[PDB]
Amino acid sequence: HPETLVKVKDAEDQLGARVGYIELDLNSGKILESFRPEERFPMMSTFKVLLCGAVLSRVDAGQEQLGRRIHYSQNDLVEYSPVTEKHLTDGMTVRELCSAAITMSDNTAANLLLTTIGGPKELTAFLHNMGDHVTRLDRWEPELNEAIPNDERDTTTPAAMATTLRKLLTGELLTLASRQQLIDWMEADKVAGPLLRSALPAGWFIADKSGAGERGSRGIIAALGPDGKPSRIVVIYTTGSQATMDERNRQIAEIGASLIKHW
Ligand SMILES: O=C(Cc1cccs1)N[C@H](B(O)O)c1cccc(C(=O)O)c1
Ligand SMILES: O=C(Cc1cccs1)N[C@H](B(O)O)c1cccc(C(=O)O)c1
Repeated sequence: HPETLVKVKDAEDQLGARVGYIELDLNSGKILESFRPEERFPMMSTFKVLLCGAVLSRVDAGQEQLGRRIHYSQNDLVEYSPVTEKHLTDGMTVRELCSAAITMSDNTAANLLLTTIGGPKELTAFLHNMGDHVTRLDRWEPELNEAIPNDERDTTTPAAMATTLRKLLTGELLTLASRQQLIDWMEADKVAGPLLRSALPAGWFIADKSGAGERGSRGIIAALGPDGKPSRIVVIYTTGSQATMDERNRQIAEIGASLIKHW
């Protein structure tokens, strides 16, 4: 909607940095609204949803099992691993790892899952093999959040990410069961409260994944809609701002308020 675009442009100015935005109809896949849709931005933690989509693809192919248990040591732990740091003795199953990666943005969970598929290069291969020739993961957590200007490593574009997210959640690439599990993990996201969720009215559905990185990078991908079901996909990214986390969160929440108001 025009008013949401106004807010996206406001945000870009107030933050003094680029903001990327796109809104897709979930059923048709058509672009409803956009700003800098083809420009690159660091994915940050939003890649974790793509990673679990690759894992679910392997589950569908019989090459992986959600109940398989993965053991690891203190040597595998990296920063921001609130869930995995509590399970060094018992380990965690693949589904528990996807749940921790998506709902808590657990970094070690993401690295362990990347190991199951062969690393960043194999996640990029998975993306290329499903039609996304733009998105690329090059590094592991936490280095993938470096966000060096003009560096294309670990980046996506709002349009490629929204298109890929839609493919993972709808269609046939993944089985009905896997599509439902992926969106259920996103619905249970626990760490994106200050973003789109802050402006969400009671009764609305939201399945999301946020991201934060160096050099003011911040973003979120989501499937949301009124009456408890999603009907649109929204992707928002920004990088380069000197603004505080609170201000970057507020700008994204205000884009959300506009999206909701003019739905
Ligand atoms: O671990 C990091 C690195 C940094 C997070 C904040 C400044 S640098 N980022 C991940 B993810 O974007 O790669 C992360 C960790 C915890 C919460 C979030 C979030 O989405 O808020 C994101
Ligand atoms: O070196 C950087 C790179 C960054 C880009 C976005 C957040 S930090 N920023 C410094 B700083 O936060 O110490 C900075 C501070 C004030 C103004 C500028 C500028 O580029 O004008 C740059």
